[PDB]
Amino acid sequence: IERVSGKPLLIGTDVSLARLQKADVVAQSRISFPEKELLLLIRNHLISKGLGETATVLTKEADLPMT
Amino acid sequence: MSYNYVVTAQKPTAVNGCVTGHFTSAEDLNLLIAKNTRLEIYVVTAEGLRPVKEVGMYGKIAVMELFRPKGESKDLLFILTAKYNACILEYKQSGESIDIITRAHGNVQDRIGRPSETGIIGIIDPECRMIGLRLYDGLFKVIPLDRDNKELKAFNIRLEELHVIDVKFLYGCQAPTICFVYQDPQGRHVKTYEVSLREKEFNKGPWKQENVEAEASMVIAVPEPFGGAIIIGQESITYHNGDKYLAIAPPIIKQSTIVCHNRVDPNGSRYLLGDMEGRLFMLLLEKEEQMDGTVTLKDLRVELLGETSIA
Amino acid sequence: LSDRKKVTLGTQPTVLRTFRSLSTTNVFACSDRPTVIYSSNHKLVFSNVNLKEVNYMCPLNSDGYPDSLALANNSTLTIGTIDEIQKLHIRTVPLYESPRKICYQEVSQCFGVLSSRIEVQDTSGGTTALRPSASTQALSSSVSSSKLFSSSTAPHETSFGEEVEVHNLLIIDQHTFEVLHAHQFLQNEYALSLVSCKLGKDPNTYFIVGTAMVYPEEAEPKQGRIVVFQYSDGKLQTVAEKEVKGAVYSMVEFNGKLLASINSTVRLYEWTTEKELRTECNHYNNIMALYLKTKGDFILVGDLMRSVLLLAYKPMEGNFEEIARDFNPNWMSAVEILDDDNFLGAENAFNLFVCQKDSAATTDEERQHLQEVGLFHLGEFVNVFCHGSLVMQNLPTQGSVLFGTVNGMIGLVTSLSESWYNLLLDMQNRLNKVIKSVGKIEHSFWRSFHTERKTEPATGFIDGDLIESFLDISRPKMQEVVANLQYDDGMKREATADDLIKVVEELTRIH
Amino acid sequence: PPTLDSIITEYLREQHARCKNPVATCPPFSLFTPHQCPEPKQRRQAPINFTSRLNRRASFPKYGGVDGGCFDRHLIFSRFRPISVFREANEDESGFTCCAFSARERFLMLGTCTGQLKLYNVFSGQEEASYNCHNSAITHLEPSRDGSLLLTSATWSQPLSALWGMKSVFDMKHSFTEDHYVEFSKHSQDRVIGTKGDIAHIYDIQTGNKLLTLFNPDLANNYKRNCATFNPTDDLVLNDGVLWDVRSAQAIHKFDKFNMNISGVFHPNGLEVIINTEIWDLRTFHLLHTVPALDQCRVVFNHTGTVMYGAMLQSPFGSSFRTFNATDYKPIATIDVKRNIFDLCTDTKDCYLAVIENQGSMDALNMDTVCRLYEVGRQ
Repeated sequence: IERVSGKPLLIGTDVSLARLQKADVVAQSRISFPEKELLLLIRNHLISKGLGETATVLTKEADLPMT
Repeated sequence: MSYNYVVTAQKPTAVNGCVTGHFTSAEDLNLLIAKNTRLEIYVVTAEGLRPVKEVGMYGKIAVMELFRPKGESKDLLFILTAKYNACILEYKQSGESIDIITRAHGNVQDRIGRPSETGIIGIIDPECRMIGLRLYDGLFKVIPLDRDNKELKAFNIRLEELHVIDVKFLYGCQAPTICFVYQDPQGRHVKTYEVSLREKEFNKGPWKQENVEAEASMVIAVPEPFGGAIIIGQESITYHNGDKYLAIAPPIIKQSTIVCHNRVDPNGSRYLLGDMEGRLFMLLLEKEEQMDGTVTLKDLRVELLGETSIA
Repeated sequence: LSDRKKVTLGTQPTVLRTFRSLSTTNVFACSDRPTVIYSSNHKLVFSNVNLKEVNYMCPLNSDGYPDSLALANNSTLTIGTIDEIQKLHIRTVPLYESPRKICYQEVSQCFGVLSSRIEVQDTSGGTTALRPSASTQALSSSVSSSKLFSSSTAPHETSFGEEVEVHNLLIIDQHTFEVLHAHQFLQNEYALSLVSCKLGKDPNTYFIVGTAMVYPEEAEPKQGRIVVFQYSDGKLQTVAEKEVKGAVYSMVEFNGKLLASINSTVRLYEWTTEKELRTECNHYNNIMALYLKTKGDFILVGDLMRSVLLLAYKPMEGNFEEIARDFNPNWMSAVEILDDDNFLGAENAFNLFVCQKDSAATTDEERQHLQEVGLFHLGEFVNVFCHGSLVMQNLPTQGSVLFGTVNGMIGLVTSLSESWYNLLLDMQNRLNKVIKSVGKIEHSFWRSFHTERKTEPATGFIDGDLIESFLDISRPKMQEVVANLQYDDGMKREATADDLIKVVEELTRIH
Repeated sequence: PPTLDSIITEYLREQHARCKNPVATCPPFSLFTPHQCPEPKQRRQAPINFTSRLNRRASFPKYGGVDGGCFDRHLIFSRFRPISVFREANEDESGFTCCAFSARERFLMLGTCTGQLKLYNVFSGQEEASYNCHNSAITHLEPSRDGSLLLTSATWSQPLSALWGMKSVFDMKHSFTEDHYVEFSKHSQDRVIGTKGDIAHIYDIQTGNKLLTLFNPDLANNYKRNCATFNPTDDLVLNDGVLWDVRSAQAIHKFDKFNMNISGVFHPNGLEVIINTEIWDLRTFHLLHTVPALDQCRVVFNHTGTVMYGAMLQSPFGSSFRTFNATDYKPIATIDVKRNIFDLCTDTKDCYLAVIENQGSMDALNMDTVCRLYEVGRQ
């Protein structure tokens, strides 16, 4: 099944063949993302876990849309 | 036996294909609207539009595109009927004598096969080297343009890809090259190719682009400074140039299907878009000078421009 | 000076004047046939006016008419101005939604236009529109009652507002053209068929709409009803309905009886005094019957895929009877009876042909077979056919059929005389050696009947649009058209240039 | 070691694998919204309903737009109705084998077990004129299109085919003794090709000579039922499932063997070769498709080549019908005949089905073969 399809490196998963060339595209895609969506996730984690005395410090490095 | 009489009371009014250029004069832009069989030669004034000569023909005009070959100060017009008889038109004026010269013609068709599904599609090479025609669903009929052709010769290079949705041409890259939107059995992609007219054979393509959006309807090729191929879909818009890629998904284009386009600026900086419901959009390209000679793309803007008729 | 040219206007002495309507130096012919001389698509072809007889004109100065002129005649004095001059003046009454059909009321002074509006489904509300067309902006609104498709649990839920269609009946005013009434139908109920006539011994003049119930992700429908309306004192009334197992495609009036076409079953009706309908007869030998045209007591049925089907109606028996049937499978587009012997049919392949009813009734096999007589490639899709001409009645050719298209190209179909057919067809072959059409396209090749399987050359009809360009031909090239040809004036004469130009003008006065 | 530039990289990718038809050059993401790749949403397609294909075609071209052509044929070749029953009331039992239609479709040319073809009016229901043609039986029976010739083949009779004349004079114009099965040529009808066993012979009708005998034992699939056929451009021959150049008398390419019986037919678009259930190419010889309902059936087309028929040759004979599409091979309908089907022929003008069916059960001692007509597209 590996030979007549897109050659996975002997990983045993999703042995159907229509589900094997789905795994050709989803794996080799080029995912990129903006950094701004992640920096708000950092600040939303610090305030919730007790140590929120650097949320005001993060005004300097980048923007602060929410308080 | 029954003998009856048929004339035209009202000349046809609905339009089909609109090509601008320099058909009448060298430094005068004009408009060439075909409607059913008529070919209405307008000209553009600063106040608006003005006709010159209305010419009808024996066949439904469905594909038309001007082109200036190397060797002509003015241009030529190519028109294919619905009955597969082609013609190359040339305007001749001598004072008030206003004439249309057909330079070369010839009915090119085949004995066998399904005609098509999405009508007839025809696009001219920008270097004026070949003439595209999708005619019999598996053949890709190419017209070798020359002054050797007092009548039209024809090639039929086989498409191994059968069900083609769109086809276009890409701009100046030393070789006349093609773009598809082909429906595979398993997925759908955008393949390219390269035709050797001296060898009648597809060459090895520069792009592969093995999977694209599921509803890719049209291909908008951008010109020689930053050449590539925009792939409009139902829901999103990409860009491709073989190495890089850009993609957006603007919330404007969410309730209508893109149907029409045009190259507004001669360096391809802006593009207008219509829909199935009357809207007009604008594609703004953020031209980025990376180096002292490098031209590349930075951003894709879609601006709502208002409501008109169904374009 | 150049050559003279005799053009007939009437029996009294004429007057030719020029003036200023508003600008552009408008020119008028004050004659027994009052014509505008100035322009017709920037060309010297006369265009009439809407006045009977004009003797003089007078450039007056009216306070409510800018730069208008009065017309001293054998009748009253008309201070009026003249608009953009052309052959066919076109006045637009916009409604901003898809029209479907048109009927006419004589007794009521109103039209009827079936409509089509795009709407999306709201999550909370029922539906919602997209832009303010003239459907919601009506003088009176109503909705259908007696929801009689309630027993069928077919209307299941949809997720989003994915562009359902809503139809209603628009009764348009006679002269103000204001939308008088709107009657919104049930959900996903199309409006497919509309006429306006009288049924039985009831002197009321009705609107009759035969509808169908539609769903996507579905085959051909088996539901629907037929609704008959009236316009009592400007108010629309639903009198009676008849729930019919099938989609209704075409309806024509038949001698006081209602003819319909319900899924390959020609189903003629009958009006009773109990305000109902009774199926008088039926028919079942059809693929899918979409077209119905009547003239007297013949009924011409246009099939889906096969052909022209002529069906008789014997009033003594009370039931239909198959006289004949064509067998060659052409996909019909629209059909029309000419003269109850010749039957005009269109096609999806953008073509025309007439089947003639067979004369030599030597046996029973050869009298049930129609014969395709004449072929033509009308290079245009055909939607409509109707009677009636566009010229004034001066009380030549016989009859007139106009046809509706998809590119806005209205033409005329009429009948000739067989002596003139030999006169006209030979002139087509003379002009097909002189006229160099653009493309170097043979007109015998272009008008040839070309389907995917028949490349049979055309015969029968006359392409008069090739004829009427003879006026544009110069006389050093008109002289070569006139070879040793014939002329009928039982008689026999060699053709001449000044008479062949008359025969074209005998056809140009129609159009 | 991993960072957030590997976890958030992999957090979206397994979220990306729930995209029905995913993408490759994806748009930029949004972590506070779900991710769903653009689904196929059709707007340029004609709808599944037919009356909504009728409103749309009024303001659009021919069919209703893109994908409006087959949606007519999925409503109009899925129903049939019997027209009339044709017996052989001479020995009070019917013994026909083969059937076809005439060049103008007025008479249907049956063929008995005795050796005579019997004409019948399609309108009347009365014998016109029988013809003592062969001795053994009748297997194959076709006219031409111009209305001049007739090919009738026998089972074991010492001349096997009989090139008749149907103009005015009934005589075997030429005679073949060798070949089991012949056929006309499609485009130019100057060729009648003949094949016994596995060897194909190209003949003429003017002279009757072996024009080009082609056979290569080096490249023969060697089936059970070979039938030499021309492409509709009249340039290729299928001898034993091999393409054959008629120009320079050489073989082209052999196909693989799968069910031991059927050699291969052409499809009327001139693009394919239909081996029994393998659907090939003509310029690169690849496989397009493989249908499990094409197990050992003989194909019957429309004259334009837009619908395909199927009859089983299993032992039973043709338990039901089989109606295929000639573009993408999606099957339309299999309506059922309770008896066993033997021969199946349709019109050039596409209105009837000559059905030779088997009355009674599986009995070699009693075969009652009536003839029945079906109307194309009527409930």
